[PDB]
Amino acid sequence: RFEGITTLPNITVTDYPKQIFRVKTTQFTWTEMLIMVWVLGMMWSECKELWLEGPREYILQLWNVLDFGMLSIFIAAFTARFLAFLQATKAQQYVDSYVQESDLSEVTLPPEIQYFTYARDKWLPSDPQIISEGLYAIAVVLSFSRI
Amino acid sequence: AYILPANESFGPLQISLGRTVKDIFKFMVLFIMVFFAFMIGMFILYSYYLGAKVNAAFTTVEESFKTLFWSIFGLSEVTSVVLKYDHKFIENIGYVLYG
Ligand SMILES: CC(C)CCC[C@@H](C)[C@H]1CC[C@H]2[C@@H]3CC=C4C[C@@H](OC(=O)CCC(=O)O)CC[C@]4(C)[C@H]3CC[C@]12C
Repeated sequence: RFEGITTLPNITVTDYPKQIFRVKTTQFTWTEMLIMVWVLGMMWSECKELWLEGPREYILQLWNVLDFGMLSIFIAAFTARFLAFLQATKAQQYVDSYVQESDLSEVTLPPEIQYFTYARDKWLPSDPQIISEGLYAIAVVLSFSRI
Repeated sequence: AYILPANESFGPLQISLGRTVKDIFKFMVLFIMVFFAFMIGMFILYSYYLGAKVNAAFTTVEESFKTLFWSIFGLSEVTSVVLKYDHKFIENIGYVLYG
């Protein structure tokens, strides 16, 4: 995406027709899982030092508070992404299980389930993936401060 | 610069110029670090709204660099952050990060 996204936010592109677009959008790539286990390790180290020094002395240093907040925000972004992906894979399971057709676009689906076929523009303002993107941007901006 | 030091009026000026440049190079390095931080952050934030913004400010890497750099001299408008859609959370985070 360094030179810009290829498809417009209005268009939905999927690898195979039976799959739900949100499964394609919210799936974890390999580098993202590397970042995830990385954040888990950093959080383990920080919680170990918290348990050792104790919360009272741990909170005194403001930079340690900043680091704790950054790690928790990364965790929150990935949790919202995973909730979006759980709804995605559940709608995908419904579509693959109950309806039969060649292409999904021609089919009419139950509305609560059909919502997961919409493109970027139609998305509800409180979608968990939107929260994920925002918190992830904030977390990157804050993580660059560890220099 | 090869000619000015001969002038008693302009010599000391140019000497102080060399001095302050040598000094502020370090703060320029630190500002490069923080600027790259914010650039990558806002780029990752806004990259998906290529055709859903007022202008194309934070859509790509180079254009995000241009916008954020020109923001140093106040030559960048604040409408670059606004979105066309109703994703209020993303544009609020954009306001916060830019400020
Ligand atoms: C006004 C426009 C049309 C011309 C502007 C030219 C300046 C940008 C440059 C070109 C020639 C330069 C001058 C050429 C010779 C000298 C003499 C030099 O030495 C002295 O001050 C006299 C005592 C000594 O030489 O030891 C000091 C720099 C100065 C004024 C230079 C200063 C910078 C100058 C004026």
